[PDB]
Amino acid sequence: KVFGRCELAAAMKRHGLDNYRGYSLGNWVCAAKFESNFNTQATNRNTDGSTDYGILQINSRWWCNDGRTPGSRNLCNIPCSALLSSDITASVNCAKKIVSDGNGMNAWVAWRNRCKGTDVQAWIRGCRL
Repeated sequence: KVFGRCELAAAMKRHGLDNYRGYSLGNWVCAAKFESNFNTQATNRNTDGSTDYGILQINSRWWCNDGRTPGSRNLCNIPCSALLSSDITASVNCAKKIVSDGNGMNAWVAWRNRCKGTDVQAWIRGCRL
């Protein structure tokens, strides 16, 4: 599924991501925009052979099992395919584990290069939340 901007902001909000671990809603919508272009089915293969999955492009080397990343850790306890669902609950629960690691949202390279230090409030502007 491809989310609309305010539709995804509202879904992220209902699942407890606004201000989670100090990151306002809008950091999370900005990260999803540049990671997946709000598409839940987005996949991207990395040079090390691992693959990023879903709306928040969660990596198979540490966080999910895709059966083809030799050496992977599956810390969110879930097949990587569950992260491609139009229900974002799995991606939201795993993202919460990832931001809780000592790095915060710097784990997402597109948040670091194009959301971090920008007016991220713009991503939730006219939405009724």
